[PDB]
Amino acid sequence: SIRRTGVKTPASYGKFVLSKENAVTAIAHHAIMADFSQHADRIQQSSQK
Amino acid sequence: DTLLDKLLNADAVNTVLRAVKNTADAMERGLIDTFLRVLLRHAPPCFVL
Repeated sequence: SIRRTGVKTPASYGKFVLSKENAVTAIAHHAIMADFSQHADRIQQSSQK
Repeated sequence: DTLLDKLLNADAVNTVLRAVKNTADAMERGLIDTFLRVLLRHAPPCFVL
């Protein structure tokens, strides 16, 4: 049942980025909400999409 | 730099430059101060003069 097979694997690391917004957020009240502009477009759209 | 270092570094730069800039201000105003105080210590009053 054990079959030797080449499995695709990531050859690099993921990244966590701090936005222009998000640095001012972490300065302002010492927290980050991840994916902020992807929240804010939902804000100016209908909210919970 | 994932950009949160960059504000901190440029604020270190701004703090050092504003320190030297207000330092030159303090040097000029202290020159004003001690020049005025030397004129006070070398100026007799009008009822003497």
